[PDB]
Amino acid sequence: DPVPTGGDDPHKVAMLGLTFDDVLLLPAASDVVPATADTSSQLTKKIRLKVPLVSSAMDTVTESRMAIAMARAGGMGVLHRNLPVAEQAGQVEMVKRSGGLLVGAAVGVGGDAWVRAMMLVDAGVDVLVVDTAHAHNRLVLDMVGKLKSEVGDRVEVVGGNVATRSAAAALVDAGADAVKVGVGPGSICTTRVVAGVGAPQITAILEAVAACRPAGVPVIADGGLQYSGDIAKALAAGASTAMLGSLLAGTAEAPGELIFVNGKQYKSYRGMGSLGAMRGKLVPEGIEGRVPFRGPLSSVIHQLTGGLRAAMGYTGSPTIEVLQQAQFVRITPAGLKESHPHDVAMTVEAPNYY
Amino acid sequence: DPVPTGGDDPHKVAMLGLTFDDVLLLPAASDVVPATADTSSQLTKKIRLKVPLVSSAMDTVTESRMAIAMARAGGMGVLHRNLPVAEQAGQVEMVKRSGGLLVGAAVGVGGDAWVRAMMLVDAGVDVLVVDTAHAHNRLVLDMVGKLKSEVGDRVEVVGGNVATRSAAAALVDAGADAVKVGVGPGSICTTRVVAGVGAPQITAILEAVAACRPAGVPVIADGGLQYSGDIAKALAAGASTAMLGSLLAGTAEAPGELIFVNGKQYKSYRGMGSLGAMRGKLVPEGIEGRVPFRGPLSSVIHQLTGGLRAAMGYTGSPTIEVLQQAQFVRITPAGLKESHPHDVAMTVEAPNYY
Amino acid sequence: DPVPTGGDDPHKVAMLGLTFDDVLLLPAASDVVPATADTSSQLTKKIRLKVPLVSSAMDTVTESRMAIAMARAGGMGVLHRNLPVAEQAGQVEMVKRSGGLLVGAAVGVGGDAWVRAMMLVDAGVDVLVVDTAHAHNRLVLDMVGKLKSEVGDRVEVVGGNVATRSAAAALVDAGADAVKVGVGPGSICTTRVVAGVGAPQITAILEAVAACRPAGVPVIADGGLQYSGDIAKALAAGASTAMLGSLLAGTAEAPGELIFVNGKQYKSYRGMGSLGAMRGKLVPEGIEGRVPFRGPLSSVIHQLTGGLRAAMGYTGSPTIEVLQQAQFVRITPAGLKESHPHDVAMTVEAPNYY
Amino acid sequence: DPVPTGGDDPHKVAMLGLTFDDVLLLPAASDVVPATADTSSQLTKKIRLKVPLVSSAMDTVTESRMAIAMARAGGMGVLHRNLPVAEQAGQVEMVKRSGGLLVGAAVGVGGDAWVRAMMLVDAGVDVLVVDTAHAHNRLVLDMVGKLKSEVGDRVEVVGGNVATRSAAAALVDAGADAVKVGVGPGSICTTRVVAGVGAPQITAILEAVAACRPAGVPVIADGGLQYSGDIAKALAAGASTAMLGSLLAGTAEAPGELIFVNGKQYKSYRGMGSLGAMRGKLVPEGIEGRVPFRGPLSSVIHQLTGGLRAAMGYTGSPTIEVLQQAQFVRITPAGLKESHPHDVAMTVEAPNYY
Ligand SMILES: C[C@H](Nc1cccc(Cl)c1Cl)C(=O)Nc1ccc2oc(-c3ccncc3)nc2c1
Ligand SMILES: C[C@H](Nc1cccc(Cl)c1Cl)C(=O)Nc1ccc2oc(-c3ccncc3)nc2c1
Ligand SMILES: C[C@H](Nc1cccc(Cl)c1Cl)C(=O)Nc1ccc2oc(-c3ccncc3)nc2c1
Ligand SMILES: C[C@H](Nc1cccc(Cl)c1Cl)C(=O)Nc1ccc2oc(-c3ccncc3)nc2c1
Ligand SMILES: O=c1[nH]cnc2c1ncn2[C@@H]1O[C@H](COP(=O)(O)O)[C@@H](O)[C@H]1O
Ligand SMILES: O=c1[nH]cnc2c1ncn2[C@@H]1O[C@H](COP(=O)(O)O)[C@@H](O)[C@H]1O
Ligand SMILES: O=c1[nH]cnc2c1ncn2[C@@H]1O[C@H](COP(=O)(O)O)[C@@H](O)[C@H]1O
Ligand SMILES: O=c1[nH]cnc2c1ncn2[C@@H]1O[C@H](COP(=O)(O)O)[C@@H](O)[C@H]1O
Ligand SMILES: [K+]
Ligand SMILES: [K+]
Ligand SMILES: [K+]
Ligand SMILES: [K+]
Repeated sequence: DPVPTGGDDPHKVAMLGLTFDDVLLLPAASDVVPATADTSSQLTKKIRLKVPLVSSAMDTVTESRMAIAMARAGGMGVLHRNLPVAEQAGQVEMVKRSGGLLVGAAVGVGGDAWVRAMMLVDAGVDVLVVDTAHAHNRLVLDMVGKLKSEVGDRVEVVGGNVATRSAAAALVDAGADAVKVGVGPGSICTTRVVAGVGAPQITAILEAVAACRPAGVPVIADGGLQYSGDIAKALAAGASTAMLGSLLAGTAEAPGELIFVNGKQYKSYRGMGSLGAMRGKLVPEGIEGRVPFRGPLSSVIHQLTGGLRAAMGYTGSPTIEVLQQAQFVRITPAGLKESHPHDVAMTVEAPNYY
Repeated sequence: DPVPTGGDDPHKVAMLGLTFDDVLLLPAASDVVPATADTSSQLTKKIRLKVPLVSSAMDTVTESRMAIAMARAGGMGVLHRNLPVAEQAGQVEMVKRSGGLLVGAAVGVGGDAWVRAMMLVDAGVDVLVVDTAHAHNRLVLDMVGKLKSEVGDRVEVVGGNVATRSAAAALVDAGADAVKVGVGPGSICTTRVVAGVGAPQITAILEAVAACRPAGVPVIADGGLQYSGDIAKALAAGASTAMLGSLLAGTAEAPGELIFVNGKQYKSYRGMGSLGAMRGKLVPEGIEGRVPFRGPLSSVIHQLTGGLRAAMGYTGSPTIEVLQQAQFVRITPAGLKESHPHDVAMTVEAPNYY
Repeated sequence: DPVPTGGDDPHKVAMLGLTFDDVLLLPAASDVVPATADTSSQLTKKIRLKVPLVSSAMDTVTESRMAIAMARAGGMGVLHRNLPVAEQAGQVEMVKRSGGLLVGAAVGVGGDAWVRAMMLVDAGVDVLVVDTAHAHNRLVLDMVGKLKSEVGDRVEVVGGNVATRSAAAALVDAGADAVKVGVGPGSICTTRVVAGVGAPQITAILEAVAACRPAGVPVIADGGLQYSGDIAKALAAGASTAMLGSLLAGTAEAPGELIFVNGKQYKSYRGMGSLGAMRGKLVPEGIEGRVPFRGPLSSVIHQLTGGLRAAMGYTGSPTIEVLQQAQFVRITPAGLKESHPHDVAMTVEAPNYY
Repeated sequence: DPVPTGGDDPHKVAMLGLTFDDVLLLPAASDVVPATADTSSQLTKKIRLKVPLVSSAMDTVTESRMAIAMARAGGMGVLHRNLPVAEQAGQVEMVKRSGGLLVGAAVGVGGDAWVRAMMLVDAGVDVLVVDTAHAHNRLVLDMVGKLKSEVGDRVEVVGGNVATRSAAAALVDAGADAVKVGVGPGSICTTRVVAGVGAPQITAILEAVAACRPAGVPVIADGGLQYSGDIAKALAAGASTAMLGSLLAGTAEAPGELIFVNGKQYKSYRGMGSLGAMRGKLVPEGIEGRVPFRGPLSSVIHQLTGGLRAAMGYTGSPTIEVLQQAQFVRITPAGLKESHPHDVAMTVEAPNYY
């Protein structure tokens, strides 16, 4: 027979990709009440966070105020690189002056990125994130390897982003201290549409973990998360931390401009590959928009960790390491409709559901 | 090969979960006209109802008036536990003073729940429902077992909620007289979203029944039901009764406040894990809302049992026990669209379809 | 392993049901241009129609004017039975007085239905349709068998409706001259929702045909059709004719009341199991509504047969009998979106697409 | 067992058809930055384009201005045939007078189409496109074969449209220099709805390529494309070029009338099988509408090629021939929702996403 989906090559369509809305965690036998769950997890090989959450390296999400707030809440911020090197380094210093808090900073690849990285290290950064649209190439692997060789002793080096097992494996071989996963799932991202390229985020995590976990390298699940439950799903798929843009962009600490329209409150949120971000040869792979204002970061993080704690209680996971062993059930569109509230008019805002 | 959905573990995504909108009952050879169908079914091992329906233990669904009405209609109510012990016990007495009608009452786990249970038994309750978000743990199993040991002679003890075969089996082993199934399907429930945890309700029923039916323990299908046909589906999947919140919350007998907006009529309906219910450490797993007013309970129950009777006629099921042996066909989104009315503007309200 | 969808019984969920929007006909080698296609097909064992279309036996679709128009267009009407026996018989006579045109009439089961049938035969009806919600029972089979024994010589006897192979086989064994398929697909039908019972219409046809075709008994595909392409699909699945309600209810010849609202034109269309039809013990299994006015029947039939002719050209089918051998490809929701016009604002009405 | 979808014939439903929104390209190891990608590709056996894009032969898409613009941008236009032969030939001459640019022209089948073809060849056309709704028949195959025999030396001859392996193979055997694929995917097309016939476009490409690629015959993927990413998908499925209607109809160079409604700007765009096009025996297989105005063609083509270049960078494809070897992952509806921007209000127009 021909392949059921066309042509004669069984490997042309190589797998079925799932994302967060395709799966649910199965409850299991539990001696863990949400209050007693330990939410700590490895950000990188050497760095463990109290709360397994980091803020996106975006000019509408993370600058010093967000980095400070995230660290105090037990996570970490990654300072964006859409600003001069001296300014990014200064923001690292600001976070460092606020109580020796952990902080990360994004860099690109090449000579200017090298100088940026060295200035960030001098400023006391804890984590360098080599942050690129496509990490599966010699330029990114060389950057990760060279950084580890030169400053690896004082700084952890993260590489990303990937969406496959082989790209995750290449980053592991280059010496990455963590691997960041996500090609296209971002709320403001058009990569999958403009280039046609990506992998659904749950499958991308499962695949990257298949390479990283046996090598003891933590995986950061970056993009596509919209609810506390999605964080539990990402970790159960094998990630060690989750990176958030949209969920944090509406908070007081995000550096986006505060917007008032139709008697409502918003903040700007835009892709770093949007036309506006690139200006402030490649065609854009993001859009510019706004998200509703969500109040203080601390309260958002509390709701997110609370949802994670519930998941740990339901699945009998005393630690994140046990949560990573939980099982999924795949669901249909009807299952998804059933999972959200349905057939009711919401009359009151919930702090963890809008 | 890697698993088609990612990673190398075939059991990571353990099954495909179906819910009501994913399946239809197949018609079969029949000598049963709807009028002659026997809708009676076991609520628990010792208690058989004339109509296999019970009202949810929620502060917007079941208080004494609902409990009285449900019992008179041939089902039963489960009195909610969001009120002082003396008041819940008093409501049991009110139902009991109205003609020796059957009544159930929810309790939690722990010392206060124990005192509540003893007061309810003293008041003459027929069924205690140990009613928890997650029953697969020693606390709930111990509560069920201790209740059966102490008052098991005069009261039936139900345990819930579960969504897996193993959790249903644990409750059976603890001595449960029925097992209640449903993690996340409720109309006002956000568990699946906030915690990421659950199982689509048809599969959850099939799995629980695989453990309960061979032990002679009835399964209560709790949550997610929106039409009379869904009740037939739940029973065919193997449940013995169905528990309803949304479908009954809009009735005259529900204790929710009656609301007038936009020239229309509603009643409040809220999750017992909503912020408003919890107040009146855990983050909410429900929302607060309203549902349209549906009139007297009796008329709603008549329409629901009528739909069930039709299903029994179509499937050749003279009893609920035979309905539990019916077969399903799985359907696609197109099948679902075809099942509901389509391509027509409804001009008149139907008593059993809105 | 447990069954992937739950429980331990592989046959509990017995198959995957497809309907019209799930499939497309594959083009094939062709020496048939649409103009040369022969659209004739068996309505029953003895009766062949020029156009393989019949109008539904509904009080908002078929009375004498529709029956006359359908016959003149090369199809047939089935006169509804929601009126006194003498009136239904009179309408048969009216059609018969209009040029010896073919006509059918619906009857139920039991004594009154028997008298109705005899009066219809006396009036010259060509086809009796034993027309019931569920045909898989002794009452319907006996009616079909008795009618064939008593008047089978002068009248063709159709039985319906079924949605399974075994029910189709029972009707064949009872002596049915055609078998009508459709449990729940109707536009105004709530059977699948109220009772939870049915089978998606393409699979229902495939299954019924598996029983009827080897016995030389034509299958009438009844309900769910919305476009000319759906007719081609039904016939390719193995049906010999298609029965239409919605598509014909908006025509001038339908007996529904003509409605003017919002500067637009509609006609009433209602299920025969709607509360309004039943009045003019069972709960309703239909709704009451309206459909847009579509003009003269002849023009609608021309567009429908034109679409069928195109399908025959694409599939290389010179006759309906060859069309019944065509192949399908199954499609996804994306495939369905692609099939309809997309990403364009329609500015002009098309005669065969709204 | 019966076939899981109904009946006893395993080949009745022959395969599962995918289209663009069902798949994503997997990133791969890459030494190709978008800037260095070579986007050139074969239009036909003898003609290679700098940009693998051609404009649809439609009266609202391609006349001389569009043909000139496409050629200058490195693609080609196919002049439509809904106008007198002398006028179509004149437009060929106009394009030819503008710098020896490449140009194609559509013809039908039969005597008038033959005269049209000869006049187009005399006028200097580079490519004749035998352009029919259904190419799998002797009339079209004879036309292709006769054209190749008579003028094959000076002109390339394309045949279409097909949606199957066997029809593609027949065109290859007839001597086609390229095969054009697409039955029903067009934005303005109702073929799949009116006739019920077609195949989802990715599967159609895979199937046609299975016949054409081993014979060295390029495949033109015609219809259904809405984003730059879709072009990358079509080429990865094995096509050598993509034909665009909707994406180009809104450009300044399209010959559609410019429309002003609601303070917005549109241009007319209609199917060539719409009632309006056919007039200016068959029932229509297209609709008439409008699309938003998109500005100069050059800027649209730049955005489209930019997206393609990104895909080549992500997949490590230095040439289109390597892109044709890329792998897909199949996605679910959740995956598709995740791929587009989600959970954000777009506040600024993006040049490559609306
Ligand atoms: C314009 C786009 N921006 C972008 C995309 C995803 C996420 C974020 Cl945060 C951003 Cl700012 C991009 O970098 N696109 C892009 C698209 C494809 C690329 O391929 C290679 C590359 C680099 C080195 N060797 C081989 C390939 N680099 C590429 C860059
Ligand atoms: C806040 C939430 N409320 C809720 C959830 C579902 C339905 C209803 Cl009616 C309600 Cl009121 C809840 O109880 N969440 C929750 C979430 C996870 C839990 O895990 C354990 C637990 C208890 C004892 N041992 C182990 C785990 N208890 C848990 C409780
Ligand atoms: C009320 C409903 N009406 C209806 C349903 C489908 C299509 C149409 Cl046109 C109509 Cl008017 C109906 O007849 N429901 C119904 C529902 C289930 C039934 O089971 C049996 C039956 C009859 C004889 N033996 C066994 C079962 N008869 C049944 C009748
Ligand atoms: C009316 C329709 N128009 C149309 C359809 C698809 C795309 C475009 Cl651009 C157009 Cl203008 C059409 O040509 N329909 C149609 C539909 C089925 C046909 O079958 C044969 C045919 C021709 C020669 N031998 C056998 C079959 N020719 C057929 C033509
Ligand atoms: O413009 C872009 N194109 C593609 N991805 C982006 C772009 N900007 C940010 N991202 C990614 O999207 C993530 C945020 O996704 P979110 O949490 O779903 O909003 C970031 O952490 C980046 O990985
Ligand atoms: O806040 C909550 N979170 C989760 N489930 C709830 C909550 N409150 C009530 N439930 C469940 O939802 C069921 C009612 O679902 P419904 O019939 O779909 O509205 C109840 O019987 C409980 O099992
Ligand atoms: O009230 C009803 N309930 C269920 N089916 C109905 C009812 N009334 C008519 N039908 C069926 O629906 C068909 C018409 O479907 P339509 O062509 O999709 O509108 C009829 O030919 C009957 O088989
Ligand atoms: O009326 C029609 N019916 C069917 N297909 C059409 C019709 N007119 C144009 N087409 C096809 O649709 C393609 C354009 O599709 P689009 O790029 O999705 O708008 C053309 O290149 C033709 O192959
Ligand atoms: K829910
Ligand atoms: K229906
Ligand atoms: K289309
Ligand atoms: K996205």
